[PDB]
Amino acid sequence: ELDQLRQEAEQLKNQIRDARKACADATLSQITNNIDPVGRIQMRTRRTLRGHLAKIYAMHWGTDSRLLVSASQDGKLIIWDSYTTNKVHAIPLRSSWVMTCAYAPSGNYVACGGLDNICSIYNLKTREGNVRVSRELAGHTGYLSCCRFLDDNQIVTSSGDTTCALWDIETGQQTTTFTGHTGDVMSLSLAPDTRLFVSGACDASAKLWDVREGMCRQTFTGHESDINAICFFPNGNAFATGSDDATCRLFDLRADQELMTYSHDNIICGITSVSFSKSGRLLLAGYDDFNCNVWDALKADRAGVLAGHDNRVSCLGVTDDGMAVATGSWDSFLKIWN
Amino acid sequence: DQRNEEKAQREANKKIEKQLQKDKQVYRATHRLLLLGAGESGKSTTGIFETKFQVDKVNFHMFDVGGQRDERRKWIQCFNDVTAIIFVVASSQTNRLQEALNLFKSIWNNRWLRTISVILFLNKQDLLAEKVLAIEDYFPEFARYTTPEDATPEPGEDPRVTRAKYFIRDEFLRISTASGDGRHYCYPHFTCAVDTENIRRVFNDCRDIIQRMHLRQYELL
Amino acid sequence: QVQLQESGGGLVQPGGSLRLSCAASGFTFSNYKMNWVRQAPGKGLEWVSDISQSGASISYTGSVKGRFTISRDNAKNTLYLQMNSLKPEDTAVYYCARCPAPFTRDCFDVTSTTYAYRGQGTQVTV
Amino acid sequence: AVAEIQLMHQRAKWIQDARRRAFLHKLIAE
Amino acid sequence: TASIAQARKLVEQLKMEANIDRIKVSKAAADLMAYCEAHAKEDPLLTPVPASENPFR
Amino acid sequence: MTKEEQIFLLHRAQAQCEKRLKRPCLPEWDHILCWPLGAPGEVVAVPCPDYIYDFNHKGHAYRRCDRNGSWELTWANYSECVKFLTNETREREVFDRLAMIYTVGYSVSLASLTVAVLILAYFRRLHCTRNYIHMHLFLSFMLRAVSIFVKDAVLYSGATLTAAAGYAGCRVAVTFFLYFLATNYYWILVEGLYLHSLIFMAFFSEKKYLWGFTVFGWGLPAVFVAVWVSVRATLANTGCWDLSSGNKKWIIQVPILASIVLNFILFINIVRVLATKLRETNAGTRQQYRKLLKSTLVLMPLFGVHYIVFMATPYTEVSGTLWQVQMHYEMLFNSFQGFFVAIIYCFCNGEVQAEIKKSWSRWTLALDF
Ligand SMILES: CC(C)CCC[C@@H](C)[C@H]1CC[C@H]2[C@@H]3CC=C4C[C@@H](O)CC[C@]4(C)[C@H]3CC[C@]12C
Ligand SMILES: CC(C)CCC[C@@H](C)[C@H]1CC[C@H]2[C@@H]3CC=C4C[C@@H](O)CC[C@]4(C)[C@H]3CC[C@]12C
Ligand SMILES: CC(C)CCC[C@@H](C)[C@H]1CC[C@H]2[C@@H]3CC=C4C[C@@H](O)CC[C@]4(C)[C@H]3CC[C@]12C
Repeated sequence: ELDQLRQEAEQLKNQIRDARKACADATLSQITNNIDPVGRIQMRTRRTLRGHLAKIYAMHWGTDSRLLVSASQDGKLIIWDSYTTNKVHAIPLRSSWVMTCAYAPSGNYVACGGLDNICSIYNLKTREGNVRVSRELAGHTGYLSCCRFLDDNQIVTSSGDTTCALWDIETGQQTTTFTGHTGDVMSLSLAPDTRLFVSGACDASAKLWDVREGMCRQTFTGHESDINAICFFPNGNAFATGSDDATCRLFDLRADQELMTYSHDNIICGITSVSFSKSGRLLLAGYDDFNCNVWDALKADRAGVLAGHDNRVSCLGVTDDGMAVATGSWDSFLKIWN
Repeated sequence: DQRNEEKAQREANKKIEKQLQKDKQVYRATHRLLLLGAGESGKSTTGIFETKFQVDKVNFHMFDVGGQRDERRKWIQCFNDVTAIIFVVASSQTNRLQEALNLFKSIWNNRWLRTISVILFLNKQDLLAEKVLAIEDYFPEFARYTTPEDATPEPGEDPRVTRAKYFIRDEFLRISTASGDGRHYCYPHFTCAVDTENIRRVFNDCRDIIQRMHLRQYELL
Repeated sequence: QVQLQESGGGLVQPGGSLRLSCAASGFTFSNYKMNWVRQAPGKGLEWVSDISQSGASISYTGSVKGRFTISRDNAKNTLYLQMNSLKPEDTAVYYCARCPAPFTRDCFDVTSTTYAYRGQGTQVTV
Repeated sequence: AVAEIQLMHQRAKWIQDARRRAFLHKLIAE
Repeated sequence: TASIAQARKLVEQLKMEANIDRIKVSKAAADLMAYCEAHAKEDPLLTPVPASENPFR
Repeated sequence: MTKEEQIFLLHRAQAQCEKRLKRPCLPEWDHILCWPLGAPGEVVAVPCPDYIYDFNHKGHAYRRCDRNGSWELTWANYSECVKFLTNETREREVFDRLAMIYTVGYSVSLASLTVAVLILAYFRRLHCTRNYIHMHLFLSFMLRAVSIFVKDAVLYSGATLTAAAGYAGCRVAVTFFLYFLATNYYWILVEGLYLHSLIFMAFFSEKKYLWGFTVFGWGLPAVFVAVWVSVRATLANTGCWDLSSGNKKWIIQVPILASIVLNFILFINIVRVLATKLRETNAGTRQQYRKLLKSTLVLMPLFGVHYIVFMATPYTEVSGTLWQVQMHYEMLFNSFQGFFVAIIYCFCNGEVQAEIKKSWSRWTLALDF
């Protein structure tokens, strides 16, 4: 029973590989020979936000490019005003450990998750004038690794029990479930139209999910180790992944394979966060060796380096209008590069 | 209007600063312990459990890892800021001791856990006494081993059981002395199935860890 | 795509000798520390032996220490295990396992809950 | 005692002898 | 029969993944160049912006 | 200073000789001696005066009054009186070496302790309570150095070269001299207490200890200095405050002496536990002995262990074996202590070196054209 299914699976995998090799007419690094270089991008630190006590783990820019939410391990969740460097809200969390935080597109809700397996959604309206738990979701059995707001009432979550979930905040129930991975699922990224999304797990595969249907469409296995970072290209038809193998890879949703690989011989450190720029020409990758490399996303060359941090870069965020880039690391500082 | 907002946000900033200057004071004072142990082992003596207590007007938070997944390589990197990792193993089916050896090896060699100290408890010392009449099979090096001249045995203990104790200890010590001695240390202890001195032990080692950390700052150790 | 293909095995008599191979395809074999894990019938996964990237540092489980010989071939990308002085108690399913991260010393590959970086396994019976 | 303070007092005691020295033999001065 | 059900689900998943539309790499990789070209000027990181417009200076 | 009292005594002596006034040579006062009834044609021998400590009292001054009641054509023999100025001038040569070596030491310890405070203040991630107390130490070394140079200038002007300006200048100079000197020994006591508190308490309040140590460091010496100034300005208040009076000199000596024995006890207490910490890593040799040796050598300049070798000695003779041995030894180590606590702790620190290397690497990367 198992032999006729395993051999069939091997045949189907070989068919997919041969289809990919059949469609491989050329590479991105051949048709981009006559492209002007991006020069030396020398970015400057404009601000330095200093409020957190423990290491900063995750951050997320708001849709207005004004406010940002930062989550530390000390149990505090701080909302920063990027212009005036004023702390707007400080929220004490019930648990100490936080792994994810998300800022709603409308700015009404802030969600946070960690090892506690409970996703706390905070309402920022507060006509009383104090933050309060709107509703807490407890339907996971591992640890909550990443969450993102589709809109005010829907939130996608990623857990460490090999499954992803979609919640309804008003009811507090799971709308559906996503069961395709065979390892811990690290992070996910939503398309601008909120129609499709990708999920990167610790089995070196990336799954393309249909939000409305509840099934996966594509599986991309181009990596050698666990995929930590994943970020959609601004048009929603490509995405770049950052694994522990120290190489970045750029995948496509229509070519159904990798387009380009980013590697340097003097870099043997793991990748913790990636993010495209507004236009998509620059790709910012925060590495384990205490700096952020600015990769040319169409030439595979280093535009520059952001060596401002004194400890492991944990999170990297780019504004929706591309005006600034904020990076958070384990030295408890937020560096905003111009 | 433009002035009122730029005064209100200054006052909001100052109030949040005052709150963080009382919470920074609390956070730096309290020490943190990670209670990592096997399921077989007696770890009793949502996802995560928490114990909050105090000894000699010093606060201790101890964190019990509950219903997690067996893949530790991701979530353990959140624990590189605790003051000590307490590691409890039950002496004895498979070779659970070999799994404990491999886990301790992985903890020790880990890059992000080089600045964290490990407190070590050897549990089920009574079961070892019960095993003297029924071990040697899974270890070919127990025969070529002598009992320490510098470790005193408590009264009423079969010397073979003390030999097994010190052998197991030295199996953990060879791992701990294999690399990275300078940065962090390993503190092995003994414990019964029912014992009460354990908390005093942990206290008298946590002080030692903090003292050695300050002496590392002044480049003395 | 990281894929591992165990080779060799079969029914052998106690006191015999047998060799295994592990075809490592789809990754940079030279930069990964690897090891052998086994599953005894009705028991959990137990560590057998390992080998570092360069091949200098080698260690074995006590019960099989000095009886097995692990060797990696970075030229052809294959892991080679020699087993002499076989015992009736050494029957198990063998897994060629890879450590998840490059250029490191620590590994976490004893997870029975569908650990992705190990081969399908081979049967050894005595 | 403190060496610099001790030195100050010894030096001060030594220095305070210009009246008797200048008054008794003005010939070297003149 | 749980493991063979899981194996069947994996086989059916591979069948779903195989039967998809695949666009040529040279074609799809030109759309990305068209996008990066079209949205070149609006980027504030590629082109440094004078301090009168950039609110961080 | 003393010279005015000397003149006053001479004036008083003149008055005393005049009252006695109210064929022999008549008595007269010649601004030095009051002469008795002289014998005509015979020498009159009057003993060398008994109110000068540094003159040989025993000798006699010969002066012959002639037969006409006049002084011999004025003759006087002062050979016997002046028997110790030669020994004085010879002892003067010895003092210049010592006067030069502390200038050299406090030049080197001035130069080498500006780079340290520049690095510590400039860098952001080297800011800590530990590196605040180290900065207060280094700035106390700097204030000591400049309080030596200021004192040296008034000593120079006094030696080689108006008067009342010199006096008040001297009083301000000596006050700031034995204030900045006092604060240095209390700040090494502060570092003694801080390192003794970290080990033996395991928790500490940064703000409470910071403000407590800052006040104990700077404020408390000013009370002692103030009391000394007021007492000296109450009883004597004449000349400079250089000459000793009596027991009053102990008013600032004794609270400083009892900050060096205590600080030494803290030293030996801390070392004992280091023997334990090494021993407890043996069970868990020559290497340990070498590490203890190294720890001792990098902990003896900080707490000033060498001070106890000659801290308690009663005041000896101006010239002698013990005095010169003591003063040379003390001036050498007191001078080079600054440079030693600079090199051992600031330059050789691992984190400082790491920061400098990273900053240098950034500078090199920035210079890429
Ligand atoms: C300029 C002349 C008159 C000499 C003045 C000497 C005294 C008054 C000066 C010199 C060095 C100064 C100190 C230098 C540094 C500090 C640390 C600061 O956080 C509090 C003030 C404090 C403690 C200063 C107080 C005043 C001070 C002690
Ligand atoms: C004794 C006479 C001659 C000189 C007196 C100088 C006095 C006025 C000066 C010199 C050094 C000064 C101190 C230097 C440092 C501090 C620490 C600060 O946080 C509070 C003020 C305080 C405590 C100052 C008080 C005033 C002070 C003591
Ligand atoms: C550890 C520190 C605080 C101890 C300080 C002790 C001080 C305050 C005490 C102890 C002995 C005291 C001295 C004892 C005798 C005399 C002689 C008298 O004619 C003037 C006062 C004077 C000189 C006293 C001044 C104050 C004094 C020096």
